[PDB]
Amino acid sequence: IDPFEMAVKQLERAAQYMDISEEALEWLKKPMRIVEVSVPIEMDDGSVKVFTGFRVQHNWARGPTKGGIRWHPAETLSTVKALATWMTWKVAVVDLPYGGGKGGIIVNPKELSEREQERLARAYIRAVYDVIGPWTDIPAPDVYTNPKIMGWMMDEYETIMRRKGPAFGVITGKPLSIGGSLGRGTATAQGAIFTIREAAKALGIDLKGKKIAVQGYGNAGYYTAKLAKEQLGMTVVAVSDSRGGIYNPDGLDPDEVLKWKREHGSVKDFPGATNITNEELLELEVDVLAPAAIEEVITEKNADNIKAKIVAEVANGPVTPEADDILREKGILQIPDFLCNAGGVTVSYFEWVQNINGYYWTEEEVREKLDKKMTKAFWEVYNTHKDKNIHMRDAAYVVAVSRVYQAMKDRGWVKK
Ligand SMILES: N[C@@H](CCC(=O)O)C(=O)O
Repeated sequence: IDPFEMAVKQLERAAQYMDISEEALEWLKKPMRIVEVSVPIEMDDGSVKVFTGFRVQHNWARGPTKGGIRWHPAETLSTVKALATWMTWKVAVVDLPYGGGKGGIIVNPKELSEREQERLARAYIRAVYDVIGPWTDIPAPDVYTNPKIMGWMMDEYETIMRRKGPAFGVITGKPLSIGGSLGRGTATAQGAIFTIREAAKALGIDLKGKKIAVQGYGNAGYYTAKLAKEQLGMTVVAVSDSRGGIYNPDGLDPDEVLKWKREHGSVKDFPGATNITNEELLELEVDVLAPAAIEEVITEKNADNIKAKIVAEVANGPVTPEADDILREKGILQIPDFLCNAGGVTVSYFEWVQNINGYYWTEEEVREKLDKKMTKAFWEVYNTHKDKNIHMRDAAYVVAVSRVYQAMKDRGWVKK
């Protein structure tokens, strides 16, 4: 099934639970500007190859649009549009002065050399310069793009811009040497930890000494486990990568597990732990569960088997709506996916603020501001959850769409 249709259906289901005019819904069902450009680069053999680049700006009622750039061979305009629509609600739920945006290039970056990658980044900037800017559209790292590409892109934008303004703020996720921000490596995990702490506070659970299980041991999963163990004082009992999983009731040390992963290539056969698979790992009796891996892991097949009191969807939509209803029926508190992992876009917003102001913060200041933003967003969503007696995901959609609708009404875009 197409992704943009999925996003529009999600938006309509959200609008079912809130009072929104028909014209506003029709406005929100369409991206406000879609730009498709040709991105020509000259390769190492001397030939010129043309790639397809996208830049979708779904809505900018609340402010300049925000969103990353994907370099995937399976990129489509539908995927970019759906992700921009998703980014609108993501920045709206955590109360940022941002709209929704998304870019992408249909390219296999594995077959490109470093020089070709730099040429691709610079050519993409030259192609989409007319629709981006510090106050118009702020790109960011995404799938198969990294801070190196972000720095190349910022340099090209500054060259075109003739240094007439804050060219550092045109793009986020930059290296620290050029307008980069601290806390940019643990943003998602720190936001997830703050949301988990707030959820435990709401449920009355003290996390000191409790159990956590994490699926997926990449950046997000590893940092989530590490920050949970240190800040929340919890007992990490199960971690897993795409290969396999391990279990130890007394507690695992995430640093040692990461070292083992680096050495042997996987978390398999970790000393002192029992090797398990992802599916049973999802069903251990643990206080909180943090799926930080491939989407759609909790379905109707295993939804009733979840024994976790809190499920923090660190990954992008790892739970299906049927599993959502089943989990809610069990009383299991769910943190919606675009609320749990909203720390990354919040820290990107902080980086943009630092670049715009010309003044840069420390790690402690970024951490405290992230704490404030995530706590306030979670409490807003939870209060909507209780007041409307609807699902947590539905409450997050209600909050985001209500904010965007209010901004649209204030500008006079929609009269009703
Ligand atoms: N959420 C996307 C892009 C949003 C942003 O960081 O600005 C990402 O994973 O990078």
